[PDB]
Amino acid sequence: NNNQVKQLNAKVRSLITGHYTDKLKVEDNSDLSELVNNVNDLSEVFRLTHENLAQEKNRLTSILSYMTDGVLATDRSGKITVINDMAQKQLNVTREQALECNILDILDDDSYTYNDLITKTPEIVLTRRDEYDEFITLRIRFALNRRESGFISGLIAVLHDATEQEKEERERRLFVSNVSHELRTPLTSVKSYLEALDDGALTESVAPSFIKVSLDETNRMMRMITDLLSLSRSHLDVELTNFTAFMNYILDRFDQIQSQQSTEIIRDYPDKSVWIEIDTDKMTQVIDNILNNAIKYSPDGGKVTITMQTTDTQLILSISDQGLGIPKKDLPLIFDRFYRVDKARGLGLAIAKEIVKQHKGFIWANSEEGEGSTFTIVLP
Amino acid sequence: IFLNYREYKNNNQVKQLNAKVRSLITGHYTDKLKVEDNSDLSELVNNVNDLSEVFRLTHENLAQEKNRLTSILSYMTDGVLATDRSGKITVINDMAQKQLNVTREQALECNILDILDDDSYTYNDLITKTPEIVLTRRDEYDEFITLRIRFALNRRESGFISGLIAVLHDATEQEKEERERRLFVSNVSHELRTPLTSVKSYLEALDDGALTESVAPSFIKVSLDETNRMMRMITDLLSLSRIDNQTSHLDVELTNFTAFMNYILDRFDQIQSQQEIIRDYPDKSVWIEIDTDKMTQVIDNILNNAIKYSPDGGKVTITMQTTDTQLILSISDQGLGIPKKDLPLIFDRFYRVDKARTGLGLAIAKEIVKQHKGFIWANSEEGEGSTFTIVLPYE
Repeated sequence: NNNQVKQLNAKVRSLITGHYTDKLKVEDNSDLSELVNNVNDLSEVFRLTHENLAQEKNRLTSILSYMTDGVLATDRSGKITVINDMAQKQLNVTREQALECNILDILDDDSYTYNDLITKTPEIVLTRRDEYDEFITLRIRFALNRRESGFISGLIAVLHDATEQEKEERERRLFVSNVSHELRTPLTSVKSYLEALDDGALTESVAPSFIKVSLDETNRMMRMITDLLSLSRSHLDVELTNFTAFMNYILDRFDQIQSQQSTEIIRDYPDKSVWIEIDTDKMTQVIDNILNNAIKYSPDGGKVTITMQTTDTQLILSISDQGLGIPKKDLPLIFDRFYRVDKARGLGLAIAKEIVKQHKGFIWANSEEGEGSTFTIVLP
Repeated sequence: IFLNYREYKNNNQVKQLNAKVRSLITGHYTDKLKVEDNSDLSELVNNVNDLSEVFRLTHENLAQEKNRLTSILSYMTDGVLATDRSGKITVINDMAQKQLNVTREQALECNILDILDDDSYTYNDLITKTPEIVLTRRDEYDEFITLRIRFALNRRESGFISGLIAVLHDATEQEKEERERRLFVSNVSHELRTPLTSVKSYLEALDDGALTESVAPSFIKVSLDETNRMMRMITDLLSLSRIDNQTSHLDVELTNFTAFMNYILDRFDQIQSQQEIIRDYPDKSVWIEIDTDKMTQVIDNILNNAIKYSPDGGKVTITMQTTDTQLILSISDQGLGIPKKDLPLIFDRFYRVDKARTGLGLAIAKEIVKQHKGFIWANSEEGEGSTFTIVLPYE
């Protein structure tokens, strides 16, 4: 009695410090025994309601945890308040790192919390939040935490990883840029031949070949197409050919092309007869492009010097020009794949370098303003 | 005699206690009690007096968390829904109720397999956890939706498997872009290849043993004109490419559009006539910042369109007026016109009613206009004929 109060007092002090405890036994039908019964029943009742509350809260945070896409939410201000695992991985971040931070702290792309809360925007970030060169492209869409009153609790962003789709896009973008750039010169050749030859179809002293080199060129352009597609969706072939003859074919093409008619001189600096195993087509591609920008960059007429010499390291072919070529800012990048697409406005010749490397060859360049550019190709 | 009093006070304190605690068991909070300072019933009364505040504090905090989470998971942009070992939808948020045109109520009467006879089971959906795609109405008017649903493995606080978690992403616009871009590259291919296989089939006749005897000049004509078509096409394609890579940006300079137009149209009457009716309207200073190069691209292209659309009577009317917020340029021709079904389609790349000859051109025009923050569209009756209208900011 005096004791039962000590005991029950104890039980309740336990319940206070969060420590649950078994029921006390109802001794008599006393009036406080009713109180003992009531405290028992309370400890149990609130126990259930508690385990239940935590059960559902947990179910929620569980869903958010094992969820596939990334989710984060912020106060009206915009400091991160919630950020799930997935979002953490996508953004290269821990909950720790994230909670002292603000959505605007995403690559500092200069948009405002109010722009955000007004427009509930659907936009796309790009970052290397993944250690090495590996990148990730994330599409983040926003929504409001609006309460019934209209009050905005904060922001709710979902981040889908679209880092692949981005790729497939730059691949096809790439294909278009390529096919448009690479068909140019063969197309201009076929033009020049059929064009000059639209007057001079007779002159069988030239016409039989004319038609044939133009035919071979449109056939080259088709095998070109298939290649360029498969590049984002290549293949090599080789035969032994007379290389001086090669350069004379290739160069005679350009020669003809310039004879009509707007507004540069190229001199063969080989000698006569060099035999080497290569792919006619793809080598023609390489030389074609190198000559392309060689002429492109050359001011006032043209100093374009094709000088090729042979040794025991075999073929060493050089193409020299005027104008400028430096700095070492552009120099190293001009051979990298996505250059032509991701640029800021050089030329191309990545595919050139690659057709050279597939020949187990080397291809470098030196160039200085008001001196010109020299490209060099080394074949086995 | 005040011993009786003491008994009274105590028992009444205990009764008061049973009041408070019985009212706790029912989940209702009542005011603190009066301490018998200093009885030992004071200690108990005060203990319950605190216990209440405890239950309440904990419950309010936990509640706040649970509700933060709850709001986040429903007001979030994507469809979310959870299930149990069965697959029966246990959870579904706003966005998902919308994407699926259902209600939490009628939705929870559903199991996850309940879609278009999907042909997948829970027992093989938990293993693969792999995402896939459904196209469904589930939305209002003339429109249909497409959902990318990524499945995920749900679990408890213990290792055990709770059920499934599906996120549904309304990705119809994305899907649309993707599709049309694909068709774009496909087009570039077919479109360049077929002139090639054409010119190749000709030159191949001009060598296989038919070289320059009977139809030669005509084969050189065909082949030449065709390779020039491929030339122009590849030029257009380069331009569009620059536009797609956001490299091709504008260069604007405040110009008198009325004069610009006269220059351009003189230039045009020129470059045209060798082997058509051009009618001018403006006649007054219309100062507007444009990129003369690009804008000339546009106008020249639309004029050429007008031409490719006429028998010989042309009748191209350039008519351009100015409201207080816009310059309205319009190029009208009494030609064939355009099917109302091709009408919303003609500015598409490599889209042609029937060619018959490009073939982008019109696309470039639209894109440049859009670059000026303007608009352009077609109208047609098939008689009289098609007319294109461009809208540009101010003057």
